[PDB]
Amino acid sequence: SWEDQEIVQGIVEPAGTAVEYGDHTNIPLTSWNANFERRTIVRGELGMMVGTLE
Amino acid sequence: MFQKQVYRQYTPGFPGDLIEDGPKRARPGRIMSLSAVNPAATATGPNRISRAFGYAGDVSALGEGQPKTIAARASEVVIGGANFFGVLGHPKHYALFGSAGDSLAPSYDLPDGAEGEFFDMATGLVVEIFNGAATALDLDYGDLVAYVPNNLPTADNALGLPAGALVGFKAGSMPTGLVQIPNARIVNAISLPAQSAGNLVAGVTIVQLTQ
Repeated sequence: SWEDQEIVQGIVEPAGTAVEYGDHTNIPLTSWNANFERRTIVRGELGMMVGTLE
Repeated sequence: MFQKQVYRQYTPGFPGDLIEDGPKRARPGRIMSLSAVNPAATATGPNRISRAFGYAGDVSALGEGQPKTIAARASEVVIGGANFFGVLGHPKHYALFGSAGDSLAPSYDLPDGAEGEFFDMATGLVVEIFNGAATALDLDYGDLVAYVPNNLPTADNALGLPAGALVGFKAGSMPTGLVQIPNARIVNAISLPAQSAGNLVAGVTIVQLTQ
């Protein structure tokens, strides 16, 4: 909206590898991570000055 | 084959099994081969159930090229590795293959390259323990556990103990060359008679608490 500062996009990375099965073995677990991506808004300006004789 | 006798009570358990239920930690692994062991690997063992195995690398990666798929966190363990991995157990997990033609012959040996359940810690585990000396020994509640390694020198292993055989010693009496399982305790109390290298009486199975 020309006054906002940043635009943000989310990314999620899952995680987890299988393990061989065992009745009394430890249960492996899956998980995930999340990062956010910011792009800054740049405002440029340009002007003019005009005179009567010009 | 069947009961040739009658005792006043049943045995508390069989080696490799769990008697007490509580906090436990176990991991899977592949049996590898003492032949594949790069170094001399003196101690020799038949992948018996009640033996303490050692880590010997990983087999997570699959394939033969540069792009390899890590399918699973797979541990590749050996019977007497110095890096203690866990005591093999839970015989009901596995399939009986027999012994030398007789497909129904009794066998407590896991074939090479098979998968086993190695208890890293357990409230109660039945383990075969051995004698670290040629004299009679008494194991009580406050007794420690040390397993034979793969590279136990011939001078130290005078009795010719198996590869991963758990011994069972008293504070400050660990048979030489033997490596200790940390925080391992002999829960039930037993007596091992005097033994020699030729006799090597199989020490009676014992309840043990690990970590």
